[PDB]
Amino acid sequence: AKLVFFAEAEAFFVLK
Amino acid sequence: AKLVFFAEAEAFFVLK
Amino acid sequence: AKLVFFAEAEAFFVLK
Amino acid sequence: AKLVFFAEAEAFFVLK
Amino acid sequence: AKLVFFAEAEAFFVLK
Amino acid sequence: AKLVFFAEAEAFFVLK
Amino acid sequence: AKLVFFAEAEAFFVLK
Amino acid sequence: AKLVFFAEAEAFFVLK
Amino acid sequence: AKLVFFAEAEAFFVLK
Amino acid sequence: AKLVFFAEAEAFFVLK
Amino acid sequence: AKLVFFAEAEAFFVLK
Amino acid sequence: AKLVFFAEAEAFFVLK
Amino acid sequence: AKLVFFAEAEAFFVLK
Amino acid sequence: AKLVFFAEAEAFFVLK
Amino acid sequence: AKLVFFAEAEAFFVLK
Amino acid sequence: AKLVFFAEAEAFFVLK
Amino acid sequence: AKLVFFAEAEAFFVLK
Amino acid sequence: AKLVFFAEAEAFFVLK
Amino acid sequence: AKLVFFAEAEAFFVLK
Amino acid sequence: AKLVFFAEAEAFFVLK
Amino acid sequence: AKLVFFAEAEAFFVLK
Amino acid sequence: AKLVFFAEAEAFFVLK
Amino acid sequence: AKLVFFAEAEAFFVLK
Amino acid sequence: AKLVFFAEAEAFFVLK
Amino acid sequence: AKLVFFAEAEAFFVLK
Amino acid sequence: AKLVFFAEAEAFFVLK
Amino acid sequence: AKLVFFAEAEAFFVLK
Amino acid sequence: AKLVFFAEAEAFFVLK
Amino acid sequence: AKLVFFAEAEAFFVLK
Amino acid sequence: AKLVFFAEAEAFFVLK
Amino acid sequence: AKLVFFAEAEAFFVLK
Amino acid sequence: AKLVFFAEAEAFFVLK
Amino acid sequence: AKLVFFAEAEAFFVLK
Amino acid sequence: AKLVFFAEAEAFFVLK
Amino acid sequence: AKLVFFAEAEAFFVLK
Amino acid sequence: AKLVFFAEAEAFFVLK
Amino acid sequence: AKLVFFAEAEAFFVLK
Amino acid sequence: AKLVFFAEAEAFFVLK
Amino acid sequence: AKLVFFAEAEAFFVLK
Amino acid sequence: AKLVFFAEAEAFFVLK
Amino acid sequence: AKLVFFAEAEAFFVLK
Amino acid sequence: AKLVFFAEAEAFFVLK
Amino acid sequence: AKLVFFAEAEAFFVLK
Amino acid sequence: AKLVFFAEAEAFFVLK
Amino acid sequence: AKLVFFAEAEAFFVLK
Amino acid sequence: AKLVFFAEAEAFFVLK
Amino acid sequence: AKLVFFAEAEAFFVLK
Amino acid sequence: AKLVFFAEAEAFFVLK
Amino acid sequence: AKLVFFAEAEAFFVLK
Amino acid sequence: AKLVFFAEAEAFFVLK
Amino acid sequence: AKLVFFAEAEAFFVLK
Amino acid sequence: AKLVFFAEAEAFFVLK
Amino acid sequence: AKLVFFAEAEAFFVLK
Amino acid sequence: AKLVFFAEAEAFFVLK
Amino acid sequence: AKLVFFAEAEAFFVLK
Amino acid sequence: AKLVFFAEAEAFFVLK
Amino acid sequence: AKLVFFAEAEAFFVLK
Amino acid sequence: AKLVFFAEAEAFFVLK
Amino acid sequence: AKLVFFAEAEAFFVLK
Amino acid sequence: AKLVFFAEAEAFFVLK
Amino acid sequence: AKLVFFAEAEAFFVLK
Amino acid sequence: AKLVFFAEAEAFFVLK
Amino acid sequence: AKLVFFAEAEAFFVLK
Amino acid sequence: AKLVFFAEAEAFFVLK
Amino acid sequence: AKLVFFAEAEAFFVLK
Repeated sequence: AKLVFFAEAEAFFVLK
Repeated sequence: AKLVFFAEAEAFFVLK
Repeated sequence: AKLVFFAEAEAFFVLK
Repeated sequence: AKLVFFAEAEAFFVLK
Repeated sequence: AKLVFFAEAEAFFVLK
Repeated sequence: AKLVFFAEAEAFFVLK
Repeated sequence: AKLVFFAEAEAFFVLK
Repeated sequence: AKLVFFAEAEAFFVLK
Repeated sequence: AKLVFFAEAEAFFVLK
Repeated sequence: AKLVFFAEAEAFFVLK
Repeated sequence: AKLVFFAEAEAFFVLK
Repeated sequence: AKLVFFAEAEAFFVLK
Repeated sequence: AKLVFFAEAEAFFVLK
Repeated sequence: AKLVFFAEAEAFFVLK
Repeated sequence: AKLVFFAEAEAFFVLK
Repeated sequence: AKLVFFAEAEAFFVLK
Repeated sequence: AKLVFFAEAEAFFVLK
Repeated sequence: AKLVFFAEAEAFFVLK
Repeated sequence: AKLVFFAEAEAFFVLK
Repeated sequence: AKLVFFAEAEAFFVLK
Repeated sequence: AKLVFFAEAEAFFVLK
Repeated sequence: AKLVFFAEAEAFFVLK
Repeated sequence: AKLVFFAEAEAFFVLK
Repeated sequence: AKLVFFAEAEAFFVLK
Repeated sequence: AKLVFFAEAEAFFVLK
Repeated sequence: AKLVFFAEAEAFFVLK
Repeated sequence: AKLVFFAEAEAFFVLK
Repeated sequence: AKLVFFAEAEAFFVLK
Repeated sequence: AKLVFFAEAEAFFVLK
Repeated sequence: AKLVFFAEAEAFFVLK
Repeated sequence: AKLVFFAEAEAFFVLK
Repeated sequence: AKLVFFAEAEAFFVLK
Repeated sequence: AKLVFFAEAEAFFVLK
Repeated sequence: AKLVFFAEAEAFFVLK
Repeated sequence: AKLVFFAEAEAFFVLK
Repeated sequence: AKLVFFAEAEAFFVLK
Repeated sequence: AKLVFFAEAEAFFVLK
Repeated sequence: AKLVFFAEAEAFFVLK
Repeated sequence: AKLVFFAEAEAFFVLK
Repeated sequence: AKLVFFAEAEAFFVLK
Repeated sequence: AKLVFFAEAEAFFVLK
Repeated sequence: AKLVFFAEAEAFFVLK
Repeated sequence: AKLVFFAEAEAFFVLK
Repeated sequence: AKLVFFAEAEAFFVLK
Repeated sequence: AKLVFFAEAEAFFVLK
Repeated sequence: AKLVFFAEAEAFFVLK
Repeated sequence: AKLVFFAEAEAFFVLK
Repeated sequence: AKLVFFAEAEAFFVLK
Repeated sequence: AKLVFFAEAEAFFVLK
Repeated sequence: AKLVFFAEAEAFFVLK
Repeated sequence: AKLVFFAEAEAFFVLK
Repeated sequence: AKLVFFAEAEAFFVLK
Repeated sequence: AKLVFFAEAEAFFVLK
Repeated sequence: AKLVFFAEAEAFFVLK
Repeated sequence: AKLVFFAEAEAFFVLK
Repeated sequence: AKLVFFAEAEAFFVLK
Repeated sequence: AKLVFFAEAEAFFVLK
Repeated sequence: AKLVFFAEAEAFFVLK
Repeated sequence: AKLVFFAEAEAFFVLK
Repeated sequence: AKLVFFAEAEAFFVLK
Repeated sequence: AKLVFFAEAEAFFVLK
Repeated sequence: AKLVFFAEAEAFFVLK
Repeated sequence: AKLVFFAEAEAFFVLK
Repeated sequence: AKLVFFAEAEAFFVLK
Repeated sequence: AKLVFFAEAEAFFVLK
């Protein structure tokens, strides 16, 4: 379980 | 990055 | 809750 | 027990 | 230096 | 230094 | 990959 | 009076 | 803080 | 004379 | 039973 | 680092 | 309650 | 070729 | 030199 | 993390 | 007559 | 923390 | 770590 | 009866 | 501490 | 004809 | 005069 | 009454 | 019984 | 638990 | 490296 | 008796 | 393959 | 006052 | 400079 | 008994 | 800062 | 130099 | 230089 | 090394 | 309780 | 006419 | 651990 | 350091 | 009173 | 631990 | 009687 | 004309 | 302190 | 091992 | 050289 | 500094 | 009444 | 010509 | 009968 | 590998 | 150079 | 054609 | 003084 | 104390 | 101690 | 053509 | 050192 | 009254 | 000529 | 003194 | 005690 | 093609 | 006094 960076503008560090 | 668990007691839930 | 920086040497971001 | 460095900004040596 | 206590809850026993 | 139980699933003893 | 944490308490980090 | 904490985890500080 | 992500695949970030 | 007080907690003054 | 070095970046001394 | 009970009579807590 | 530096050689941070 | 692996955890290699 | 006792647990009967 | 491949055929690389 | 191929994957060469 | 006292009597100081 | 205490009364330390 | 160095900044040689 | 692992197969390390 | 008195208390002057 | 106290425990001073 | 600067070396602000 | 050298950083001659 | 350095001559890293 | 056991009594669980 | 430096601006060497 | 352990207590080793 | 412990296990120290 | 009785009720000694 | 700085604008050095 | 009294005689009521 | 009676409560002989 | 007397009360026996 | 009971009357513990 | 050096030839470290 | 073959496996020769 | 093979065929090696 | 008294007569109250 | 340096060879800081 | 006293009377020492 | 060296800065050979 | 007094107490001077 | 008197009649001094 | 004790009072040893 | 007497009290019978 | 009675006959007040 | 400088070597500030 | 008189008491001149 | 140096600026070699 | 052929007829090569 | 009669009362022979 | 006469009395000219 | 006469007839001098 | 007289008649001396 | 007296009239000594 | 006359009185010249 | 009565008639005080 | 050096071999510092 | 007088009492001279 | 006469007619001398 | 007289008339001696 | 004729009469040339 | 005559005929001299 993992912190990943998403970007689409805006960005997020998502922790799933 | 990844959530890891370690311990010798003290427990560390660590990101890196 | 919170990701914090702990250090004592060694350092980690710890999730609490 | 232990004096540690915590940071999250602000930082302190904390006694636990 | 001095051992101080503060809190908003979280409690910090702080040296500095 | 310290022989620690570590997990990231999969667990190992690691020498830190 | 390298962290420099400044403090004076107020703290600021640079992570590369 | 000023703290610089280096890290790569292994950590080292300089306090002046 | 201020994130700068470099990519060419390979990715490298600076966080200030 | 002219007082300049710096603070970041830590406080430092210049008096001219 | 044996201390071995793994690397993949990050490295570990694993004691199996 | 560590707050230790120390004796050499006379006993003190010392920060090591 | 207070961390003080003693020196006499050897030195100590004593926390009384 | 000639491998040099640096580690401090974090690992980085040079291959010549 | 002096035989001293300290402990955070582990106990050290130390000469120096 | 960066590759330089030299050639004149004979070839040699440096990988960092 | 000499080739240098850079890469990071993205690649670029200089041929003289 | 440092005092410079100028004089020619007329006197002026800078305290930092 | 390495302590250097300056005094002229006024005292100032460097800790490395 | 003894000259000891105290520091807390300021320093003192105390003769108790 | 600081690990440098040399390899050409044959492997040799320096630990500082 | 000009006096500069330094202090940190310990004091030193230069008179020209 | 100017005191410089070195400590690593062990303490050593220079007085100028 | 008055806070004055006295020096003779050593210096102090003295309250008279 | 025995005075031995232990180290783990810090070192002491320990009496066991 | 801990890997420590013991010496008394002969030396070993001992696991306790 | 290998965890070995030896003893003449004292028991040593040794790495090397 | 003593020639001293007084300051409060104005400064004088005063004979007391 | 050779170990040098420095100490002054604070300790540091170099292993080659 | 300074200790150098050599080892290859066989160990030898120099203490000054 | 001058330690003055001051009132604005409430009275204080203030250094002007 | 103590000189403290107050600020609320206007500032005061209050000597209580 | 603090009003302190000292004397070897001459008496100094000192601020600093 | 001078062994002085000093007070800041609490009194001590200090070597200045 | 000359010993001069002046006064507005305070009396100053001044050299310069 | 070894703390031994020794006699030559008179007995002492001696470190050999 | 204390390790002291005696010499009279022969020498002893006596631990009383 | 003379060959020197180096090896550590990786091998390299010089032929003159 | 290093091999040098000489030749002129007649051959001779040195292995360290 | 310690205040010691000795005498062969002349009396010395000595620090060191 | 005073700590002074006396010498006549031998030297001592003497308290008078 | 070593004292050098310079003089020309005016005197200055260095103590290490 | 005796010519001795006194120092406290200033130094003199004093006849007592 | 210049005096250097060495000490470690035992003392030796050079006068030129 | 250190006096340097310049003369060409006209005289001017520096005192350090 | 080989002890060399230096004394001039002050004592300092080398142990090989 | 000459035997001189001076005094501010302390009396110095000085040679130089 | 000090106005002293001085004699070497002939007597004078000298400022030292 | 006057501070004058005499020189003849040695120098004096004479206050007649 | 140009006179430079040095004094620290002791006096020494240069005449150019 | 004697050449003496006076200074008060201006300087004189007076031959009385 | 790297060929260097020398000729003046007579020919001689180095191969690295 | 010249021995001159000089007056500014008061007369002196001065060497110019 | 131009004369510059310097003086401080001592005098020097440059004539061009 | 120092004469420099230039000639090319035309003549021009510098006198220092 | 040393005289150097230059001449070419015009003469100049340096006296130290 | 060891006296060396130089003379050329002028006399100068070294005392070791 | 140039004369240098040394003196300390004893005198010596060099004439070129 | 010592002022001694000495005779070899004729008597003198000699500094030894 | 005066310390003078006599020499005739043997030497004396005579204090008449 | 140049006199060098040695003394340790005993006196011996060299005259050049 | 020592004469050296150079000639090539033209003659030039050195006298030491 | 020994004389060497050189001559060429000009004469020079060395006496020891 | 170049001639340099030296003279002091005696003469010498270099022709290139 | 020295002549250098250059030529290439065209001629130029320098006479010193």
